[PDB]
Amino acid sequence: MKSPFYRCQNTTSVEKGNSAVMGGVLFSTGLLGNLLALGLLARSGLGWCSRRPLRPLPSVFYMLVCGLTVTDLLGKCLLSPVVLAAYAQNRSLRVLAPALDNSLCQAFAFFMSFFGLSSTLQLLAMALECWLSLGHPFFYRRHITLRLGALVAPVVSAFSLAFCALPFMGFGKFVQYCPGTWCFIQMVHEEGSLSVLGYSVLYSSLMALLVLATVLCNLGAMRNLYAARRQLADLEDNWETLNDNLKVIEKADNAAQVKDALTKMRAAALDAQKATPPKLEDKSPDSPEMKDFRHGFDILVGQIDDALKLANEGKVKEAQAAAEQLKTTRNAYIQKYLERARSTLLEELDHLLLLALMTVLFTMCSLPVIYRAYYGAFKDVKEKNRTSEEAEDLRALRFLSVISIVDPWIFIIFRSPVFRIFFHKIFI
Repeated sequence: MKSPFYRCQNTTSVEKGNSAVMGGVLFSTGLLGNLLALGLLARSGLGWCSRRPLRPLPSVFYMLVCGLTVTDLLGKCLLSPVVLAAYAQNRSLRVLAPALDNSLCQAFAFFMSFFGLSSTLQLLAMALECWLSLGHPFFYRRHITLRLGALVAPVVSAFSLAFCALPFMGFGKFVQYCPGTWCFIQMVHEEGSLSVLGYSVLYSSLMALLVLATVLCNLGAMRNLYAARRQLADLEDNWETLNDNLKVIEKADNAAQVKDALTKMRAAALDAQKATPPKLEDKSPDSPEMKDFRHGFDILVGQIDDALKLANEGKVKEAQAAAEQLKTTRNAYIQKYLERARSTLLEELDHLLLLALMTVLFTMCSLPVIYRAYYGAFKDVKEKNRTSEEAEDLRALRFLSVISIVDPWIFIIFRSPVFRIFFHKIFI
């Protein structure tokens, strides 16, 4: 018969070798990580185990994160048993089930692709949500509701199911890679059959464009957060300038110094009155939140104008009293909104940091798969090598599978105070 590109495809026994226990160790580590993450969630988040007084407002970001964690745990409960049975029994999937001879690998690769595409789509959805939070709050409130956090996962699963059904029809049927554990979509075919290479190319391009859209959304969210931080820093600088002008007026001697301080304070107030909080952009400037702030800034401008008029006449004690009243009145109007904006910025920074630390790993683990796939329908494959390239393919599959272990074990880092305090500190 003909010698296929895959050297150990039809092998009935798992190919002789070493590192089987490493797979089980990695599986146990990933399972422990997922369990610890779910426990930390149930303890300090959306946990529905029982009644909790606080129960913070469930955010769409945390909803999607919990959905992704549950999907990863389900994928590792469905996949790892087969790999463990293969390693312990020393038998390949294509023969480990007499009744499901080839199905035990066909459905294995189907689940692999399904969970991969589902994780990719969920990451893209989280990135879109993070990008729409800061920059498009109106559309967020009008379309992104709390029910979306739970409706995304079913829709993503249905889409992945409808997409991965093609190989069962004839477009890109699956194959078994050397190790006997792994089975995945066929990447290298020397038989040009366009129907086979087409599904692989489509899957690779889909994953590539999804990762690209995720990176673009992450960059946009970073830019929006940087703009919000710049606005907050400008507000803080204006507040410090107002405080300095107050301190100078409360101790100034000459009338010209008081006049200059009042002029600088009025300029700072004018510059600050045209600011916009990060999230308070989807509502017109009529609601109490922005209305009270604008009224306080108008009172500030009026008091500064009165102090200027007083200084023009040569009074000092009246100007000092006006500055004291201004200082007493600005607090209740500015400090609360400043603290609220700071808390919102901290929450957005946490969300964006989590999104970025997840998408970095996702890309680092997905790029080799697409690279090898393209090395398979477009670059030559005329029996370049049967072992050196198979080792690289196995390493790519391992990096693709290790995404799970690592997502959970990353997420646990954000549930610690030291990590957030260093990041929180740096940004605040």
